[PDB]
Amino acid sequence: TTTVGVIIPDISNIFYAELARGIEDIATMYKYNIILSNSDQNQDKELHLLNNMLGKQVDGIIFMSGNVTEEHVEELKKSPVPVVLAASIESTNQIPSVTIDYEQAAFDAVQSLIDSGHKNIAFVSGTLEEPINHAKKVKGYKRALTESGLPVRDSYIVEGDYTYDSGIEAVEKLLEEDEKPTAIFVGTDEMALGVIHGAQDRGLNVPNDLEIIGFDNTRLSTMVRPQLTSVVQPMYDIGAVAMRLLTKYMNKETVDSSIVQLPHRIEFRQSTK
Amino acid sequence: TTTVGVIIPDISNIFYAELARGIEDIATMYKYNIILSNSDQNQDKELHLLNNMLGKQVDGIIFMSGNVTEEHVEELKKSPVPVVLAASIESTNQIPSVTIDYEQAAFDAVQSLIDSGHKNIAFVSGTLEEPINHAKKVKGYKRALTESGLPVRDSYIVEGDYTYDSGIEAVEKLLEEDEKPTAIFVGTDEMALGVIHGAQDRGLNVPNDLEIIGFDNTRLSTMVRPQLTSVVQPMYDIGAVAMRLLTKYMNKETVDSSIVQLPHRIEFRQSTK
Repeated sequence: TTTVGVIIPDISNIFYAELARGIEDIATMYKYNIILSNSDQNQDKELHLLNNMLGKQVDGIIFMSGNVTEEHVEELKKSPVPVVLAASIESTNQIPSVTIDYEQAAFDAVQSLIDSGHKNIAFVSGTLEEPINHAKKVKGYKRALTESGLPVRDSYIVEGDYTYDSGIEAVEKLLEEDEKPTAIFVGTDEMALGVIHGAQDRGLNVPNDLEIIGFDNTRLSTMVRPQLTSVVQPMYDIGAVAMRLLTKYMNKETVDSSIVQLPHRIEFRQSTK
Repeated sequence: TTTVGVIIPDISNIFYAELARGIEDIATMYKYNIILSNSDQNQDKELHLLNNMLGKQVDGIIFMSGNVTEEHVEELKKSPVPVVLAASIESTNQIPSVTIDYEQAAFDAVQSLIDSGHKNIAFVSGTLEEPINHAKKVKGYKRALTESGLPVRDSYIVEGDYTYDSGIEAVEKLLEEDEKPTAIFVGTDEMALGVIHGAQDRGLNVPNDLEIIGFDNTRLSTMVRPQLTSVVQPMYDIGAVAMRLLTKYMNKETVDSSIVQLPHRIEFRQSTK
């Protein structure tokens, strides 16, 4: 029989949680047995999980993390069993990875903010260190302002950390600036509920005083008020392809396209005029 | 070396994830390895999973579920490695467990409302089939009422399904009652969070208009406006004390008690007075 192993950053964190559920759902389709494991997002535990999973002998690994290092693409290269990344980037493009066009998405995201007539837009993203941010999402966000004749302010990109509280912190200062960012884009639902509450905890009204678009599209996007607009990341699908992609790599077959991208979109809601 | 394996019903369920994410914090202290599993909250996929944990020679098992039936103890009563329950109940008391006095916790909560004045307290509970509700949770709420000489109105106990939406349906259903509740006690942070929203979307204000009390004290409790007043459940302790017992059982040593209960408390927030 076959038992695949998934490994994520925060078993709690709604996104990896939901995503993980999907794999469960999809594994019950195939007749696979899922094995989860946490890394709290520190390479060591990640790299050692590559060893704990093998020692617990599992057919394939569905790796997950907002940061894949040089040592990963390397240590993982000789990994005993097949492995495909899920919803995660790997700048070297050597590792199999099924995801979305984060870069483009960030763009749809702020082109509509301009469709609305917003001129100076701000950006609250996770830790700039990680790849998805500094080289995919920030870019898409500049793609727009730059292409759509609009000064790329530097004070309009704020250092985040994925904490609802952190989110709250970003908007405090974004409101400090002489210019009032009448439209913020936040690369995460978690932080969005932070931004939304922050501007409200201070008196501003969303979306009549400050638009807000987030990422992931999680249950958290319908649990705010105004319900939040999130870029939709095809959860079930990502997990869905990622699984048959692996099934292929475990059947020692050939993968024509190893780095697959799925289509994204933007669900609009009461958090935007 | 020692790999303890925990079985959770819904890896997304903010509470169970928030608990299992803490177990792992207890994991590093005790030097153990954690392998997470998922049953999806339903029967069939639990006997099975339990069988998959046994084949991986894990040194022990920490189980979590919405309901533990006769069918269940039947196999956990004769299982390879040891097993202990966490924030979960089983009527017979055959198998171990570390929990809190739910009935009393419910009681305490609604009482708090009673001591505020409220004479009309509604209770939005999760699945009634599950004994942690119809046997404890409700049992408690009704008690607190009868005891303060307040009537127990059949129509004031609305059942949900743990989702944020059933929370919304619940308030909506309740606010149509000829005699409207002044305070609601919701059996879950998710639902409670949905309850406020429903109420708020209908023009009511929390707390001033409707007063509501959650349960679990997850992270959601501070990701809403107003911040939810919830019944605190000692996340860590439940994790630690359970590992203590398991360790005793794995090292095959005599345990002073098989069923343990931990003290609860209430984190009064802005969602109430």
